[PDB]
Amino acid sequence: TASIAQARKLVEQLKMEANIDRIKVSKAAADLMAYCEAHAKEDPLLTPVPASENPFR
Amino acid sequence: SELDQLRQEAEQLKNQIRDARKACADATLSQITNNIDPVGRIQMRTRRTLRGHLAKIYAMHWGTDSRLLVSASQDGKLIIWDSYTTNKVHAIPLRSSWVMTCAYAPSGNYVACGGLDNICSIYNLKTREGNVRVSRELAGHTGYLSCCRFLDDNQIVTSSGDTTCALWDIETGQQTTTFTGHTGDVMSLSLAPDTRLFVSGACDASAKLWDVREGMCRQTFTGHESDINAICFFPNGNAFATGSDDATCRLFDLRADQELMTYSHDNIICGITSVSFSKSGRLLLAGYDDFNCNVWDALKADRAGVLAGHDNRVSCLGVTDDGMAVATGSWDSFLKIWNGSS
Repeated sequence: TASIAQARKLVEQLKMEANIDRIKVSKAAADLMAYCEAHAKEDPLLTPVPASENPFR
Repeated sequence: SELDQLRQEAEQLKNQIRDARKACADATLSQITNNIDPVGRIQMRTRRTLRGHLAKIYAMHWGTDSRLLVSASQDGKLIIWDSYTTNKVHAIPLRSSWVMTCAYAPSGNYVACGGLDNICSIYNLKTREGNVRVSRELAGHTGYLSCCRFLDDNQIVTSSGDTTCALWDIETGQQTTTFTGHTGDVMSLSLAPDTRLFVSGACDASAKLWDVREGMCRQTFTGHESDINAICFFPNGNAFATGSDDATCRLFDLRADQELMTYSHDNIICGITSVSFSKSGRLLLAGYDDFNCNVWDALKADRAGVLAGHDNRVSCLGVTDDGMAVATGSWDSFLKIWNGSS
């Protein structure tokens, strides 16, 4: 029976996944907001560049 | 009595990680970014229409130069488009017309294709003979190919329908590492910008974050109620978004190990076929089965603009490397390039 081996490997996978350092959601959301704000000016979809600079004009 | 206690321990560990995620979730993305200025209505115009395919388009990938794109159709052809002038650089006739994925190498020398033929063929664009010929046909996947991405000119990671993702060595043709753990068919994968990690969404409503060198899954994300059709990494590589069949897009986070925002609307009932992020990661473009292509706000979950003019179900979506334009391909064998204007 291979069910025991599958259960053991699943248990080991969960054992590995549990021991992971998780930061608070506040810091992660702050990092995402900082990245979005820093590259806002360089985004030609957030802030449409003038039509003279669009390669697809 | 042996496997029963093992499964009880597995359930206890799952509850433990669930409550750890709950405890680490002090707030949510909704209240944190509620004071940010909304992007407003986003108007995108079909600047170019890359007509030429004679069958439904299933995948496309932008080049690194943000000018060339490969599109694969069930016509049996992979056409490399000069999106600036809508010119067909190449027209590679595939061995099998059942192609469900395609990729463009970061160096631009190689392209890949795969599908129901179980083989991830790799084509060499730059050859002394002047034509495009298949270099290495990667075989070893039991299930249909779903998504292939290029690590380098010699390493490519593929996701198949046999519940397994594989890292391939093009020079030798053998799977360097094999990724296992998915219960349902793996439908898409997205390489991290730092190239050292990649996530893969499967039909078991779970996205697993793997490691290219370690070779086994590092984190597993759940929350979807149906199959996951698409996945993309937030530009910083610390988050990703999933497109599923239950008409919702979810923004998971690698570091927080839990979902941050869901992109759902009562009007939309059809699933998502492809997702892609903007250059700054603020706009998440998702392709639905209602022939439309929404442009969600990553930090606001607000419908901001619709790429409505596609006449059929959009199956692939791709934002340029510099974020200049968005190309969406559909089952009407049309590729349309969209970008905003002031």
